[PDB]
Amino acid sequence: AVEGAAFQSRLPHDRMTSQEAACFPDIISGPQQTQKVFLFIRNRTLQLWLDNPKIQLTFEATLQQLEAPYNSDTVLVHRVHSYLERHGLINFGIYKRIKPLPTKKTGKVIIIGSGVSGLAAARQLQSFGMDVTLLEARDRVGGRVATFRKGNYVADLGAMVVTGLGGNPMAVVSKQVNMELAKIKQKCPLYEANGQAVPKEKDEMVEQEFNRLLEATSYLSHQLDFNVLNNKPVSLGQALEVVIQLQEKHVKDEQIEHWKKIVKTQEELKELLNKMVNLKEKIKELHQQYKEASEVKPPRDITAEFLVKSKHRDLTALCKEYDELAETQGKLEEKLQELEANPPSDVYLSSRDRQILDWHFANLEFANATPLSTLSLKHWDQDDDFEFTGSHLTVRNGYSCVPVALAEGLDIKLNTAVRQVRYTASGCEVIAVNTRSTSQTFIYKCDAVLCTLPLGVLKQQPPAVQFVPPLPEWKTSAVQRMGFGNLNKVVLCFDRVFWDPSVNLFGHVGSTTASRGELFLFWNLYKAPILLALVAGEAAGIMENISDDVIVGRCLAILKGIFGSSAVPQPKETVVSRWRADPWARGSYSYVAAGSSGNDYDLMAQPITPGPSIPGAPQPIPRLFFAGEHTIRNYPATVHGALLSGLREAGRIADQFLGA
Amino acid sequence: KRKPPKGMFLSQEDVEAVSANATAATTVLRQLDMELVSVKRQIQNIKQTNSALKEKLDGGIEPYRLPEVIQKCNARWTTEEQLLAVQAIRKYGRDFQAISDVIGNKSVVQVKNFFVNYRRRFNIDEVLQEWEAE
Ligand SMILES: Cc1cc2nc3c(=O)[nH]c(=O)nc-3n(C[C@H](O)[C@H](O)[C@H](O)COP(=O)(O)OP(=O)(O)OC[C@H]3O[C@@H](n4cnc5c(N)ncnc54)[C@H](O)[C@@H]3O)c2cc1C
Ligand SMILES: Cc1ccc(-c2c(-c3ccc(C#N)c(F)c3)nc(N3CCC(N)CC3)c3nccnc23)cc1
Repeated sequence: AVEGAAFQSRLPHDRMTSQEAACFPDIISGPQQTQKVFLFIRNRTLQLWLDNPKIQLTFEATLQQLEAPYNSDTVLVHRVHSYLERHGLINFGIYKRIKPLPTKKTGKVIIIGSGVSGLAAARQLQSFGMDVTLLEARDRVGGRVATFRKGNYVADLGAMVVTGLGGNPMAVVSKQVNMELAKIKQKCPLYEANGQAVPKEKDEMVEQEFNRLLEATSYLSHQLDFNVLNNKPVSLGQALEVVIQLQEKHVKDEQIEHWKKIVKTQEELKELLNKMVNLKEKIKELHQQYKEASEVKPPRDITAEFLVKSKHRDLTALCKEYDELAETQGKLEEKLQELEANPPSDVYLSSRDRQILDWHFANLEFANATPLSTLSLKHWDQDDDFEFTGSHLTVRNGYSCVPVALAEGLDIKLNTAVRQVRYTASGCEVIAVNTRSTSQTFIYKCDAVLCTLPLGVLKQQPPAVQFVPPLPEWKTSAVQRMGFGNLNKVVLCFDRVFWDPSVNLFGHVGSTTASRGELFLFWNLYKAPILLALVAGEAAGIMENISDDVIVGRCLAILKGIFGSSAVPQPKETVVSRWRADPWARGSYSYVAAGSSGNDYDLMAQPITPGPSIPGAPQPIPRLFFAGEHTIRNYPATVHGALLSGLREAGRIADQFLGA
Repeated sequence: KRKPPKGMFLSQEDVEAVSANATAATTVLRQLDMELVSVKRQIQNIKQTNSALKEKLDGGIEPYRLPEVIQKCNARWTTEEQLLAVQAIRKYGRDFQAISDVIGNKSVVQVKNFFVNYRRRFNIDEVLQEWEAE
């Protein structure tokens, strides 16, 4: 009901967020009754916007549809509505405006980059009445949302999945944009060396082992505190080795305990056999002796009779004794025939197995766009608590539709590469050049800069962008500490659909471990006959130094040895992403590197406040603001996270220069 | 967290063991590899030896057993049976089971009986101290 809207906005329906504590200190510290009133007004306003995000939810309309005792306090309602709208929880994206834009504007903001985070801020700021200009190095909007288009071919080289609509702000964007969303059939065959579908029985043992191995590292981390080793911090990959090794050690340990109890039994038998030989020997004599004593025929005295009767008793004693020893020798003889037939597993994982496991690892390198040797063991999964609900979707018609949509109405300067950012007590100048002719230079002066430069660009060892004054250590160190990963695609365009049209994805299992990322996964998502080949893990970095033709070579091979050397045409069109080489990206997206933590994401997001111009003038206003995928702790490395960070900075900038 | 997945093994102990240096891993694994071959070949050995001992038993104890009649237990001590007795007491001491098996028609009952009925004129005390000399 109303409680569903809170969930769709990533908010608890039943308590107040620490954000809200900050703007409604009255409420949070007050009567629990009013808190419930607040929460209901909040939840109901959210519901109203969410139920029709195609048009602006004015304060009028909100109080109108408020019922019961709640439209009683109209100042409280106007408060809640404004809070929601400043922070971008309602009237965000592309809506029809009701109250039209301010005639005269207030403040000026330069936004660096028109990726989704830049664009989202730009729209918010513009709807708050500010003057917004975006500077974009590329000749297109969208940044790392990059759709390839030619004829009817269409293929995302950047973001391509909406990872669930439950609580995803792109839920709202897709209601607002012609966004053609398609469920992903989440079954995926695996094809090996010479080209053989992996038996389903196998696929599932390895997958189950993969997952068991992950939980193992989590226990290895949280329970045993296996987090520092040799003064460096432990990576996920390190911990995976250590877990795998310990499983091999335990396999050997069991073979030892087994054969070691075969030998204990073999030595028990031996001890018995000996008693039994030295009874056969002892009995042999007793026979001879009894036989000789029987040679003395029975006209015989009593000592001679005692020696016949004695040797006889003696002889049948040693005879029972040896018979019980030869039943004990039969119980032993079979206990040992069983152990010889109950041998623990010969291996932990076979070679065929460990290469299928290596594909499940490449799948994990692909999601986190980086080698598992770089991910923090302790923190690599720290955003997992915040997963959306529902199926994962692809954008059938190209994700670029979203940026292009957001860009409508905005002042976007393309082919403008920012070079230096200057921020002072009085304001800022951004210096940019024309990417076509390097020499043509531009000076933009503004009240505030929103930096949405990719983490990979901010990381560039010889700076691609100079900050004046330089960013403080707390910010640069966060920048050095987290990872910016990599992940590339091959797009294959054909005349005839020759794959199985009912399968969305399917795998290729690498020969070696090193090459587990190399073209390990294939996507069929689009109308046209298009196939996408991912290059994940350590392959991505390397495959970029290989010509386009070789890459598509290796590609058509893999497909031929899977579909038949004859069903596989040449491709009409090929593209090969190279994100690490792209100078407006320098990689694909961020990842919590070993030694980092989601705390660095928050450091990324703190605004910078220049010092006073005149000595002893009061401490200024903050002037440099950061948004972007790498600035949002709970949703890094996604589009919704970019968008959220844009909405965040917009509200914060407006709170600063227009007051709250 | 909590306790490791079921069937993974991750003792504290082990982890320092495979981490404390760079090849401490493929060492602890190689030394177990060998302690295996070691124990396997010492099974090959006790098998060869047990196989030989088995040859020396071929025949069992078959041409060596003697039937053990019946002798329905009586109760009169014939002069023969007393003389067997006193000789069994010198060969066996108190193994009243063997002593009854030698005599044949006396059971551990009268064997214990006799021991004190005749204890005097068969100088049974002296006889037993002879067996104790052992
Ligand atoms: C291969 C790949 C696949 C992905 N797949 C998915 C997916 O399936 N789902 C998902 O949710 N997310 C996905 N992502 C992540 C998502 O694409 C990004 O997190 C998000 O689009 C980036 O938004 P941003 O606004 O922070 O940065 P960007 O979109 O990179 O925007 C930054 C902008 O700044 C510009 N710029 C750089 N330097 C300068 C300069 N000197 N002057 C001016 N402008 C400059 C850049 O050209 C760019 O336009 C993927 C990313 C990659 C690389
Ligand atoms: C079929 C399928 C495959 C992968 C995912 C997936 C992705 C993903 C999707 C598409 C592309 C492309 N092209 C891509 F590159 C990454 N990204 C995930 N991450 C990024 C790191 C962040 N820390 C947390 C969210 C993620 N997380 C959990 C589960 N599935 C995913 C979803 C569906």
